[PDB]
Amino acid sequence: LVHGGPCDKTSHPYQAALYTSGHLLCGGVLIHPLWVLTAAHCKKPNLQVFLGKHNLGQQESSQEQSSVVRAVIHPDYDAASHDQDIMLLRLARPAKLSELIQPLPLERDCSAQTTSCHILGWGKTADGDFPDTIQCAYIHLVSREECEHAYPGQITQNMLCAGDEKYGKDSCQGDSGGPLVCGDHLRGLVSWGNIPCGSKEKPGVYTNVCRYTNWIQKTIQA
Repeated sequence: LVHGGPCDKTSHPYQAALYTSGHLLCGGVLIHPLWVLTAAHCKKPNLQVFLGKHNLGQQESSQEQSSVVRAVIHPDYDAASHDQDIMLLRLARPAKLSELIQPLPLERDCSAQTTSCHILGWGKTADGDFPDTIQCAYIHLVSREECEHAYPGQITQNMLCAGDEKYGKDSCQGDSGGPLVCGDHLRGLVSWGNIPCGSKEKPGVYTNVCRYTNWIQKTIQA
């Protein structure tokens, strides 16, 4: 994510890192001890999940590594339009919760009143490089009409937009599937946005998590 800074060490216990072949691919959100939520476009064979991480290259006492044994892509995911960009990853074993590994509650109300939010991840920063330390930025939700105005014909009810008109704080490559946290609830997942990254003119686009409460619950309790 661009134009943010390193997160506080204790403030992101729900953040997951998704790796393949030993390297960061995407973010994700621990939403249940057995399940990480992420973007469908992050699906690859052999996904590995790291929980409790802050600095990627440090072996951290708080971290836990888990292979993904099942990846459940939303049945209505449309890769071409990015619509319904959501996926559930089942961990091989329940995560051992701690101060630094905790699930984040889902926002169930699509009409929720909190419009200022945090984004988090290890995606590309403003220097064009990938950070070792997880980054954070505060951004604000954009109305659907404003976002539709920015990406005509591309925004659906399954998408939420957010950005920062002052500095352009925005998610970027490698942040996909990570959290948009508003009012201490998971409101969105990083999905897509402008190229280059930066939200001064066009907002970032996030999967609208509130639309998926039923499907998430049904998948977890199957």
